[PDB]
Amino acid sequence: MNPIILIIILMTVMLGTIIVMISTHWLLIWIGFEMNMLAIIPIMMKKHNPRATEASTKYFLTQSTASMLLMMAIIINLMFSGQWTVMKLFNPMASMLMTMALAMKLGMAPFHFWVPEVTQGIPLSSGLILLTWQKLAPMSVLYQILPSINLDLILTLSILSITIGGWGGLNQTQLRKIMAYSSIAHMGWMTAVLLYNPTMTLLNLIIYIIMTSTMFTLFMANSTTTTLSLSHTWNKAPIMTILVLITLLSMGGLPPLSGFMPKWMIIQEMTKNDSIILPTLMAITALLNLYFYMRLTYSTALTMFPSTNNMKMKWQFPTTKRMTLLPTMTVLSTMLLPLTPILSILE
Amino acid sequence: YPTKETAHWKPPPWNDVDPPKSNLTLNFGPQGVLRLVMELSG
Amino acid sequence: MWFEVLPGIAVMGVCLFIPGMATARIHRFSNGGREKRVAHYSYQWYLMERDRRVSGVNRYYVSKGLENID
Amino acid sequence: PGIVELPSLEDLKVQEVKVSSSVLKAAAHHYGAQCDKPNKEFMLCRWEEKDPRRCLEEGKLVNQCALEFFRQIKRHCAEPFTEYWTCIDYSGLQLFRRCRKEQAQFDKCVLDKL
Amino acid sequence: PFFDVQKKLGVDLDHWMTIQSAEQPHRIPARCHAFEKEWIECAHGIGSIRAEKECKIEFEDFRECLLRQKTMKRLNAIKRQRDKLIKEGKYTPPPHHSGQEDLRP
Amino acid sequence: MNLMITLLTNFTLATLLVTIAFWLPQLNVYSEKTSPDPMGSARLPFSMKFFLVAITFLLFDLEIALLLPLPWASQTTNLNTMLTMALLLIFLLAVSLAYEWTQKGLEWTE
Amino acid sequence: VAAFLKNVWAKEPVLVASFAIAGLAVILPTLSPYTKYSLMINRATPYNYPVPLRDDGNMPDVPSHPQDPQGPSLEWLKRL
Amino acid sequence: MSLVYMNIMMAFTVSLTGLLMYRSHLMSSLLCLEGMMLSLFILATLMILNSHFTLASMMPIILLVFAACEAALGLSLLVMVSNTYGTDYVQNLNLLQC
Amino acid sequence: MMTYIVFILSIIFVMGFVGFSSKPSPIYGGLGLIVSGGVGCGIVLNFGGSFLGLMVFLIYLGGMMVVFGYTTAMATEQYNKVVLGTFITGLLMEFLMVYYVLKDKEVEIVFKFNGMGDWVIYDTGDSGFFSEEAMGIAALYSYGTWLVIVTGWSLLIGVVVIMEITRGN
Amino acid sequence: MFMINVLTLIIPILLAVAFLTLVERKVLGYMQFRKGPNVVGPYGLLQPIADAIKLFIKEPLRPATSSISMFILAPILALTLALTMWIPLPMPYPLINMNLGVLFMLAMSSLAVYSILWSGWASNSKYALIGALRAVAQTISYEVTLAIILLSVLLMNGSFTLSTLIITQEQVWLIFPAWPLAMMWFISTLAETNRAPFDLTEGESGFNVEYAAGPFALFFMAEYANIIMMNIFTTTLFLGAFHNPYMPELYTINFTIKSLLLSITFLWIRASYPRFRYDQLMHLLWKNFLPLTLALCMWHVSLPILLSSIPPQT
Amino acid sequence: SMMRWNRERRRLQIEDFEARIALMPLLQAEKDRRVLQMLRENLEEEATIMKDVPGWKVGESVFHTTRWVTPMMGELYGLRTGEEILSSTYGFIWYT
Repeated sequence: MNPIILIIILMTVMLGTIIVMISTHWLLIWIGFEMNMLAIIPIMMKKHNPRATEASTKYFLTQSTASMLLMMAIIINLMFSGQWTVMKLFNPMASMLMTMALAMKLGMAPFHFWVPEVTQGIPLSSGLILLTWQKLAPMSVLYQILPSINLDLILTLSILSITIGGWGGLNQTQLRKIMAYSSIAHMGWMTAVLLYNPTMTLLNLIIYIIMTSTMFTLFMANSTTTTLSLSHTWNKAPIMTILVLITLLSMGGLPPLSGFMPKWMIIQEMTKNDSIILPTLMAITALLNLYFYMRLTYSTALTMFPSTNNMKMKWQFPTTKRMTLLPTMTVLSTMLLPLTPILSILE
Repeated sequence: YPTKETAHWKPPPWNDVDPPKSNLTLNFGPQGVLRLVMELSG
Repeated sequence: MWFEVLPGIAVMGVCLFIPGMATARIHRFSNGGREKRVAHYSYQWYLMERDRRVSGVNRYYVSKGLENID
Repeated sequence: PGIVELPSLEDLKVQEVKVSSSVLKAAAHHYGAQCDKPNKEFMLCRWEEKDPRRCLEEGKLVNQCALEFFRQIKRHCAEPFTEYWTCIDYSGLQLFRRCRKEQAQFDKCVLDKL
Repeated sequence: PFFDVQKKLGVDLDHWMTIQSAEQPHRIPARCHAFEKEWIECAHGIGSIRAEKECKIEFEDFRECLLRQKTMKRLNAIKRQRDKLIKEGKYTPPPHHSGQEDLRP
Repeated sequence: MNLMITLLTNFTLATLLVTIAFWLPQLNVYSEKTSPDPMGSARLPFSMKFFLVAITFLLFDLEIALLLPLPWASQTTNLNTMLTMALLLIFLLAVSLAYEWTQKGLEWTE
Repeated sequence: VAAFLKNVWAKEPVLVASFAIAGLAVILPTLSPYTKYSLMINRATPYNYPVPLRDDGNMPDVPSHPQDPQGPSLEWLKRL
Repeated sequence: MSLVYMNIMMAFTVSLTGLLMYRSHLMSSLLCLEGMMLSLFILATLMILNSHFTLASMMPIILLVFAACEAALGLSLLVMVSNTYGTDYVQNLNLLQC
Repeated sequence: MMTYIVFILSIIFVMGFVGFSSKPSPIYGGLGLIVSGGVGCGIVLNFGGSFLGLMVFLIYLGGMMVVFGYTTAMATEQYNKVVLGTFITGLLMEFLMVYYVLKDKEVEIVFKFNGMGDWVIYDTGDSGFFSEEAMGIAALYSYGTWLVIVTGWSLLIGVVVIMEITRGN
Repeated sequence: MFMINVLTLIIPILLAVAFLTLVERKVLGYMQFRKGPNVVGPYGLLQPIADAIKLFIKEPLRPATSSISMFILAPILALTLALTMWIPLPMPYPLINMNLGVLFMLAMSSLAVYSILWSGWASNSKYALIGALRAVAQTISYEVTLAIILLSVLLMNGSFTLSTLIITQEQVWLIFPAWPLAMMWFISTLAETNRAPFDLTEGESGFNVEYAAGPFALFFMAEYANIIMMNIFTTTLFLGAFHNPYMPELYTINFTIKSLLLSITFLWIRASYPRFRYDQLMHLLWKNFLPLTLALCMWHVSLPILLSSIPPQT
Repeated sequence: SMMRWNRERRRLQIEDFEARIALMPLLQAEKDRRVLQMLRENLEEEATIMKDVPGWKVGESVFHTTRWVTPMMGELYGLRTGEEILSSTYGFIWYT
């Protein structure tokens, strides 16, 4: 791919997301979603492998069904309201259709089946672009329509996403599938608090974006795709293993790291509304996310798996990858707890 | 945690590239006169 | 010589002159000896319906003149 | 909810202007020039009241004044107007440009007689 | 998040197409201009909760103009009762509803 | 009603002619033929060029659909904006054509 | 520059003609003094009804009759 | 609501159920998706033309063009699948189960 | 029975959908989609949308379904119970809705549907010397600057994407 | 009464295409130093009748088609879209007066390729399928250039009504301000109907070779009706005649003479040039015709604005 | 030549349009009286049909406001013949 064409395609993705974010018309939301899908399709086809083609086909079919359901919801709201302003919807059927459309777009369970599939078949940079940038626009659309969101449906989707993400990440050996199931659990966390306080949804979105960016940047820097190469990383560079141990510690919500910051705040907005069973259940389920993070830290940094003879050659060459914002994202994702009230800038 | 169902599952290749798993041939008959056997590539 | 191709062109010209003449004569016959009214917009159709409703025959082509007023 | 207030059939009765569309289009410009005041008053009443039932009497004035137009055509300029509206009535699109000489004769008779 | 770029920058990108009572080419009015106008001038600046609990009358009127549920329900009732009385023989259609009216103009 | 009548007349004349052409010499008595082309045994190989010109036609057809209402749009009051948007649409069409030209898109079906 | 232009006029006259026509089309409306005539021709077409205004008492510029001298004129369109 | 609204919504529903149950091919599912888009087009333009929404008449054409562009993209993906396994069967797209 | 013409057309429309929702073959599915597109163009023709109906005929049928069948001819090589079964099932439910809404004149599945004709909800006015839908589309350049910009950029990006992803290198 | 008008429209089409086959044979023969048919009838006037009766009593091929529905349906659609496409023609008054007759004709032009596609698919020979794919690609490419040229010419006209083209050409012809568009439109309509030098199936296979004598005859009738109507469309679009509302026969005779001359020009072009290659005609469209079409489209968008020459909507 | 003829065509078009806007008020008044007559006839028929049905008020508006609402086509031609309905609601669309 040409650098100019790749740059133009990336700005097209950014323009589509911005168009969804800044528009006050439903047709422009739909237009931005199609812009985003059409411009992100070739990034998944960067290597021209059969797995990339199948992943792009599955992503295309799921996004097409989601966009068509979104247009059906827009048309129903047009009929029953006579206007296009992006605000609360004026039909429960249109609200339900739009909610399941955005759940299919975000990868919420039980529409999650493409997320561990697709992320396995695409490169690491494209998977990072997916799992971080593609989740901004549907979360904005969910933010704007929360007066019409059914509570039962969104809480069912949240608990299903958290449980299925934990039980799915409990099994994998590949890193990309682990990050996919972790993403599913995290969006269950973010949507569980949406109807009570969306500022916590914004805070959890930002923290999840920083953590996923740090982990994917570490994986790109070490060129690791399975757990065994991540185990091998201890011989080549120990500082990378220390960084992935600290980041995986923070991703599990272990205090005093910054990953304790979102979910705890979420509990603080759900015991105010006298809902005690749900946050306790969600923390108990997120213990499984902590479990497979602990398994990864056991394999990587807390022990030393055996290495090979050719690794000695890799001792003679310094790394030359542009590890952009890796120290900043490592610091920001782990020592951000003593600046917890800064979330008030998102209110 | 392998079970009976996921017993034949192989690990993905390290480069994530699978093995890739023809020339068209035409026969123009005698329908002066000439029979041509042509091999094309598109 | 070259003019022996002219009977075929004459037959084709007759066959192509037939539909236009037939359409013009049918339009003049079926609309009171005048051109068929063109209703491309809703205002012209409203005018045509007003003539049909004012003729008393339920035929728009029977135009009532100044004799129909007091 | 409420009951719709509707005028009786005696309030809707008036002497109609029973002419065709080509008759009206032949004398449209002179009708606009001469019968301007009741037409403008009726249209202002319609656009301000936003209700036909509140404008009915004004509408009656139109159906009076326009009739007083056509009678003045019938008394003085019947034949050139007859020729002009027939020439307008022939064509399918009722074009003004196909009837220039009859329009000129009708306008000359109207100007020198009215 | 909804970043109001348009209101901050003063530009107009899609506000002309959001509602139905907006400025139209050749000032062509829609069939429910007045109802939606009244609903909009009610619900302006009072919030969604007060908008949905305070002028439900205007929103019901606008929805009735939009979809005409009650109008065709009343028409169904009238036509059904007319058909029943026609079958029972106690009603006949007047001549002006049969096609011999010699209408107004 | 006139257009539907004309469509039905054309359709019924077409199927009458097809039925006559397909069944009139069927009533004649003749002798049958055995069940048996240069590529009978060979499979059809895929060619990327025909699919490429098909999708190029589809995209240019969509931009043609966008460009179509210009005769109605020329009667507007914002003449500067209409002229700018029309020229921008045709310029983007030409830019797409030139970019397909430069990247060897129109090769061997030029 | 002149050698390049003669070269492309030698090899590809079609592209040269197309680019010349496109450049003329894109620079000529900004120079012709007849665009404003198009603008006020499109403005002067009466698609809608000129609904009258209620006379409050002080409107000297608006006319009272269609044939009054007040209001806009159309002699320029009649002559051009 | 009107009768044609029920018929168009039922058409959208049966095309959605046709999409969600793959039989053998992928072209058939793509055709089902374009049928869904066509039903959306018809419903939107019926609602728009019924209520005399003047400006909104610009909308369904866009609803065509964008979605039609998407259809082209889908076709290309199918061709890529046809370049790998020689057929557009959906039972060859299972390389990512492990 | 003439006054239900649009409704009658709508029946064929949903019937055509069962032509390709059962998915018999891409050629027969394309034929069913062609019939459905023509019927939908007739439906929007009966509502006054002439330009949009000819958009359906010019761009959907003659533009996009041509490419769909053209790519179909490069697959599904030439030479069931389930296809006929779901066709019969869908036809039976469709005629059940037809019979019920023609019987009691008011049904419901998700929304309340009325059993009268389509002619009731029409407008009694006249549009004047223009077609309202025609000027609504014609306002694409005068009003829809942003829509034109994003659509043109989308089509250009789509051209780039299409010729990029099928290179294979 | 209206069905009489429909029949008087559609039966002279069949008579005209039969005698167009006769006129083609005679004019083609006289241009290469020989005669056409002059033995069967007086100057060969009975030749199309003999050809029709011969073709309708020949034994049908009965090919081993994969599908019989497409095999039947392709002549159905071909003849239907050949005959339906004549109705909005203003000669000087159309059968069906429509607001968007140009768009209607363009829609049927785009829709006519399904006969080629279904004929190629229904035949069991894959070489016929390849030929049908190439013909479809050629037709849709020249459909694109036809649409752009028609858009620019109608932007000069100002409305999609086909009868307005007579009014807008009262002073001067549109071949005087739009002769490059006229030339490119003529070549595009030549390449649309698989006419020489743009036919490919005759040279080195055909898509309709597997059809019987009857269906081949019906395909021939559809193609020749398309040729005649396309010439009539070019005559109406660029070479409009003087129309008198009191004597329509003047316009009828005038445009009949002009369209006859254009059809003779089609046959004249057939007997002058060698056949194009497929990639050569793709090169002619995508690299020569399309840039000039886009440039002239920009020019005709901007020209009425800068000249105060915007035509009326009505 | 085209610019000269197009300017003349624009002048003729605005002449026709000004004739139409001169003719508008009479047609507006006629349309108002016609729709009021149709609504009155429908009201009388509803009065003589619904004398038996309990809980029915003759002429009950379906709107909470007292503002005049333009009559929907089914409210005008509800009790008329089929051919009048067809000519009123599909006469313009089906006219060639």
